[PDB]
Amino acid sequence: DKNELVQKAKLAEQAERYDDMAACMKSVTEQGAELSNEERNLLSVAYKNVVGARRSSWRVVSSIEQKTEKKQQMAREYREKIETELRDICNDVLSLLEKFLIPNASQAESKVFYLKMKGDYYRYLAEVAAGDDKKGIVDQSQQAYQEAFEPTHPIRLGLALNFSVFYYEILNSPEKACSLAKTAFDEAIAELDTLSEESYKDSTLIMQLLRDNLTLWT
Amino acid sequence: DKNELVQKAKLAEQAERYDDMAACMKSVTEQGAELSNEERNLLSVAYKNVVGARRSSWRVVSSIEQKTAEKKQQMAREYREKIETELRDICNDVLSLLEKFLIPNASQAESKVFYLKMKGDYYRYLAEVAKKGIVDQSQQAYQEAFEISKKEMQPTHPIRLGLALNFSVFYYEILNSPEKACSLAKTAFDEAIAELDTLSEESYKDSTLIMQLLRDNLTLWTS
Amino acid sequence: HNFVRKTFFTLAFCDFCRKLLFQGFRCQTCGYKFHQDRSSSAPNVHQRIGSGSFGTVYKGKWHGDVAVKMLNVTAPTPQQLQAFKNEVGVLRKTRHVNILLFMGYSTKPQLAIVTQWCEGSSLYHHLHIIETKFEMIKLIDIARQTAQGMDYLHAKSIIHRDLKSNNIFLHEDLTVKIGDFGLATVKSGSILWMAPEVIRMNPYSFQSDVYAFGIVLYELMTGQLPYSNINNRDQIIFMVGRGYLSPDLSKVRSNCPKAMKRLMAECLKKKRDERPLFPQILASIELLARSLPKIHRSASEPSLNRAGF
Ligand SMILES: [Zn+2]
Ligand SMILES: [Zn+2]
Repeated sequence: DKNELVQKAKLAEQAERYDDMAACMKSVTEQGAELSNEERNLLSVAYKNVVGARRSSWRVVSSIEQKTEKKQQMAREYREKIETELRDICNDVLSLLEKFLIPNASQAESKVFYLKMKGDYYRYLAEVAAGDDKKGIVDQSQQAYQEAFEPTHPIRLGLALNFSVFYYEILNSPEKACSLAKTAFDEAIAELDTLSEESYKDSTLIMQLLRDNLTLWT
Repeated sequence: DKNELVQKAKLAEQAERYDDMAACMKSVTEQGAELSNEERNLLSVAYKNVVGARRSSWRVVSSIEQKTAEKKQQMAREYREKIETELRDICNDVLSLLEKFLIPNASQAESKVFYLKMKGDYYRYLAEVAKKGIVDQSQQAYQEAFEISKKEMQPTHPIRLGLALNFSVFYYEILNSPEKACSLAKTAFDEAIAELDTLSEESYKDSTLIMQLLRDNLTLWTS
Repeated sequence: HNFVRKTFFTLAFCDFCRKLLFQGFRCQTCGYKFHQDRSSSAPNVHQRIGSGSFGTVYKGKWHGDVAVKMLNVTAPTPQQLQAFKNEVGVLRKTRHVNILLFMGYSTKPQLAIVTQWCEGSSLYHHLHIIETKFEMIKLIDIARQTAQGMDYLHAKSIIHRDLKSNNIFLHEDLTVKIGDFGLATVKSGSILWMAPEVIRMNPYSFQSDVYAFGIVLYELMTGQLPYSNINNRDQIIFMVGRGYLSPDLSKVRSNCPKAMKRLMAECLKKKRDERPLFPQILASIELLARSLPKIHRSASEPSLNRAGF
């Protein structure tokens, strides 16, 4: 089936039916076999933007909560509605990559990539959480990111970008975030040279997003 | 009660969460009352996007399904049939609301124009994918909407313009008879232009907006 | 303009400021979206020919189909020779799918370039010798592969100095690649691609290559050089600079996407600072490339300004 399930996923992206792409695509990982370097990107793109639809909507309804009056109750229960769907899909990808993918990539640097995902998905729960869960979740998130270390490679910069923004948005510690982001940015721009075969098409963007995120935090 | 159901809809819209918005508005129709023009509007935009994400998706699938082995081909078609099946269901749903709760109570003059138009549009999408005498069923729904609207609304009214626009593209896209599309579009453009001497201050936008879309369509058929 | 709220599930940019946009708006008739704070994440990723531009061009030959062109007026002084050796010391290193391979330098004085030519015409030929009729999606594709080449040149800070439609070459619709890159040492032919700012007299700006690329999109969309009936270059050249004249956006074919007309229009911005950079252009072209399959052959009734301000 494996050629097929990846086939449906490849279509489902073009159809922009990302929800159905995730439902299919994780059927590949539940084979228990290792993902190809292609399958990994298809899995990550499905779940990210499937959650993306929930994150942006959660931001909007929460914004119009804050701007709000008996309708507040309807808004609050709806925020909890979108929060549970977010929380529930996020637990899924966590359970998947904990249950299967991380223990089955040994010394493929997908071993980094799957830890970075574990960080990101706890990070998304740390946006949803309140004071109680937040620390219990955030501890688990930082263990993932802080372990996610092996140099211009998109992933290493991608971790550094994503991980530095974790420190800024959730720990609210700009010293760490600036420290990381500037450090990682220099180790990119002083070096480059890989770019064409690296597919600079990716790594320059993350390198730029470091520069302008720093420009936001500075 | 609809102050509640309708708040969820207004909330779901800006939450960009249309699949949920269309279900709550359906229960707004379950009250069987004449919808106020705002909750009437929400209902139309809810189901417009809920098909739109799927109909436009169906176009990409049927575009990739052009290309030529069997495994890829039958999956491409099988996937197309699924998205087509989804489109067929939500289409027949809205028509049931129209048939059973809106049209039978569209007492106000414009109200029945809006619902009959929508009965046109939704049959249009269904015949677009579908044996499909539904083309004629949309033709009837538009012709009813046009027959009434020709008398009971101002040639600059946005629904009359918007009806004319949808109906003209029906003649084009579904019947491939562009002279008929030219006829409708040219009339409706010229008639509203002849009425530009008065506009309601919001219709001012929507009318001129729709008119500009109508003038665009004229070009692609006229060139 | 009319607007809807939209989550962008793909790499996309905010037209007001060219920064990444995850969440916000789309102009439902135009794609343009207002810049309406949060830190960014990592996105998802998945024989003679003539005097030439500024070097006399020859269909030279050596192992590997390498054509040749020669210096024009700039003398082979050691300072300029060293600068050429340094520029070659970039171009002879860089290889990229949309760039023609710089193979080496002619060792003799009066420097000359050895570089591959791939069969299939110059883009000048398909435009102005024929106007070869082909599917519009391939027009987007040509714009994509040229843009994705220029994106690497800019990703390497190679500025083209004098980009023209003639120096773009098609592998018989297999691909397009860029010639005439770099080699600014020899600069100072014919000129409609000079940016107005440069013809007001660092004219080889990083963003000047943008404007020249803009002129190429006009030719693709219109089948002709700009200024179809005001053809006296020396008459128009100064006044296209002085603020009178810019290419007629109405001459584009009626079936082009509105957004491509829009892309050209922003590309042709006279004031340099916010002529869009090529990563954003690439994203815009990447949106068009799949938008054209999506968009209907005729328009319809939109949701009426439903979620604007
Ligand atoms: Zn607009
Ligand atoms: Zn922006």
